[PDB]
Amino acid sequence: MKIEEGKLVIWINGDKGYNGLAEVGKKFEKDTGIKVTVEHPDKLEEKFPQVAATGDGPDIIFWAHDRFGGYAQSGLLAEITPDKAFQDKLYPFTWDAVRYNGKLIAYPIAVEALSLIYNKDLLPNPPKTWEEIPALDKELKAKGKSALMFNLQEPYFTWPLIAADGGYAFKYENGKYDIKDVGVDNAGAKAGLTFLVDLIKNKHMNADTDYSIAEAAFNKGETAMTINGPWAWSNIDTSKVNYGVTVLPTFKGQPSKPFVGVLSAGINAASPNKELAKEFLENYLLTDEGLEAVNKDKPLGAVALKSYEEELAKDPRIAATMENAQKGEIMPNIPQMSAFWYAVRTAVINAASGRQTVDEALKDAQTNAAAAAGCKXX
Amino acid sequence: XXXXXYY
Amino acid sequence: XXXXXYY
Ligand SMILES: *[C@@H]1O[C@H](CO[C@@H]2O[C@@H](C)[C@H](O)[C@@H](O)[C@H]2O)[C@@H](O)[C@H](O)[C@H]1O[C@H]1O[C@H](CO)[C@@H](O)[C@H](O)[C@@H]1O[C@H]1O[C@H](CO)[C@@H](O)[C@@H]1O
Ligand SMILES: *[C@@H]1O[C@H](CO[C@@H]2O[C@@H](C)[C@H](O)[C@@H](O)[C@H]2O)[C@@H](O)[C@H](O)[C@H]1O[C@H]1O[C@H](CO)[C@@H](O)[C@H](O)[C@@H]1O[C@H]1O[C@H](CO)[C@@H](O)[C@@H]1O
Ligand SMILES: OC[C@H]1O[C@H](O[C@H]2[C@H](O)[C@@H](O)[C@@H](O)O[C@@H]2CO)[C@H](O)[C@@H](O)[C@@H]1O
Ligand SMILES: *[C@H]1O[C@H](CO)[C@@H](O)[C@H](O)[C@@H]1O
Ligand SMILES: *[C@H]1O[C@H](CO)[C@@H](O)[C@H](O)[C@@H]1O
Ligand SMILES: *[C@H]1C[C@@H](N)[C@@H](O)[C@H](C)O1
Ligand SMILES: *[C@H]1C[C@@H](N)[C@@H](O)[C@H](C)O1
Repeated sequence: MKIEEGKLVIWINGDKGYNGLAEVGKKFEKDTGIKVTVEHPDKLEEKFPQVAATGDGPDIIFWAHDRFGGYAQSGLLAEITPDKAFQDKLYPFTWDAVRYNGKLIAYPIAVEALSLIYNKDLLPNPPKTWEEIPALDKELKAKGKSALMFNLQEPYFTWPLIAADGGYAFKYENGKYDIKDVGVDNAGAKAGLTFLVDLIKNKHMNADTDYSIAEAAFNKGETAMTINGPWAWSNIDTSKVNYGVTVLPTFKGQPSKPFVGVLSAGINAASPNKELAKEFLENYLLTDEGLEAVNKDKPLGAVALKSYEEELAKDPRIAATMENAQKGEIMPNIPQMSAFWYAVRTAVINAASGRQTVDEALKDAQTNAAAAAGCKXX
Repeated sequence: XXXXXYY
Repeated sequence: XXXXXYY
């Protein structure tokens, strides 16, 4: 158990720029004598709640904002209090992503949106529609390739297709999310999941495909397309594949509607280094220099810090990131998000494996997502 | 729901 | 002990 007075332990996902973050932490230590240790545990977002209070948790946790409302409901995150002048440094909607029950509960870092990534050599003109993917596969198969591979095991990657024709998580009503009104079993959701299952049934994709499989396949030039976020561009760069980043395909004429994450830094409410954490995040990390260090390790996306984002906006890959983000939605941060993701994960796996029909799978998801639950689990 | 806890 | 589950 590693938290100590006068030091900082930080958790961040292993696909993100943790080496670049450690370098900002090295500068923080030179200036203040406060040692910064960056770790990237597996499933850090699941690990956090049970080890935050007394266990081997971090002083700071980096994850997409959707998990944070749940943490805050259990009293696990320190309220943050940036002054108006600091808040004016970041885009206003990023602060909203980390506001829960009237309070700011994390520092926004970057907007992460999924994009269509394609191999320009295999596919100089990527498809505008999901509907044309089966034919494109048949063509590419004839040449020993495949059209599209992406991570099917995480609902984050499949949601954009499910949402395209009308699927939604929770209904927004009377200025709040109605946790009893779940939209994963409506006509549009069924159409989206049906198209996905069919891709698998007709052998255009493999139901067991996961993150590492899709990444290697794309970076080794075996598949023409993948779906992934900005963090993934660094490894493609190393692979020397000639790639483009572009708008996701439409479904039934409607844009894919990814749920968009705001990478955020939360401060452990039981940390004895909360003031230290605030200083690191405000004065070191959220600066042109700090973000550049993390970004050059693994790209962050459209950063929350205006001054730096204005420099990044020149990048066509960022422009594509922003375009997909605008066609999707910043995730709700309500505690019920984890139940929602769990319901969709289960439905997608069950439908893709043939263990349930789409209709059966989604009906169950709607029921489960809506089940009442208190702040400690369920 | 359907999972456990406690957080 | 003292934790939960279910795995
Ligand atoms: C599961 O735990 C909850 C308690 O959860 C806590 O309090 C609720 C009010 C709050 O919403 C939540 O966030 C937490 O703070 C109990 O209320 C449930 O009854 C309990 O359900 C399981 O155990 C009961 C019996 O005690 C069973 O009747 C249920 O069907 C659940 O069964 C689970 O354990 C069984 C193993 O024997 C499995 O069938 C199942 O995994
Ligand atoms: C599991 O715990 C829940 C919730 O417990 C209550 O609410 C939580 C928040 C609080 O921390 C706790 O002290 C309680 O106030 C209970 O409602 C479930 O009944 C309980 O299930 C276990 O125990 C019942 C019998 O009472 C069994 O039928 C279940 O199968 C569970 O038993 C297993 O789970 C435990 C942990 O692994 C083991 O003791 C046992 O193997
Ligand atoms: O798949 C469900 C999962 O999606 C999101 O997690 C993303 C995360 O936002 C990204 O930063 C990156 O790490 O990929 C993850 C999915 O593999 C939600 O943030 C998360 O809570 C949810 O479980
Ligand atoms: C409660 O919230 C935690 C953190 O998001 C989840 O990991 C857990 O499964 C449950 O949904
Ligand atoms: C049971 O095993 C799982 C997987 O290692 C843990 O995450 C859990 O905390 C418990 O030790
Ligand atoms: C369930 C038992 C143990 N995990 C506790 O820490 C939580 C609060 O309730
Ligand atoms: C507890 C409920 C859910 N987590 C199940 O997957 C396990 C086996 O039991």
